[PDB]
Amino acid sequence: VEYAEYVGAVKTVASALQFGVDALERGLINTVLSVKLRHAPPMFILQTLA
Amino acid sequence: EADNQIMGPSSYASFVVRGENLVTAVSYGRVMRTFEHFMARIVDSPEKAG
Repeated sequence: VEYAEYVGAVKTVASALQFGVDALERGLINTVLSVKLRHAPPMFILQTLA
Repeated sequence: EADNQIMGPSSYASFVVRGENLVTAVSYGRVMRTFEHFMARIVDSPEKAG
């Protein structure tokens, strides 16, 4: 019964760790999308300036 | 005295939540004593006059 408690606790901690690196990876995509949108002028200016 | 000592047990008769009880421990919180006795009663020959 203590072993069944222990494997559940290590599953929770491993879930939190894998959640942490997964949330960090999703944040990397979010930062990439934000920095590409920051250097993005709209369509109706670069349709003409190009 | 007709006797000077009585032949009694030496250790506690152990009982821990083993494998087949543990599923009911985690899923229900309902552990029974001697799950093997219940499985020998109401699964293998429930016709057995107790």
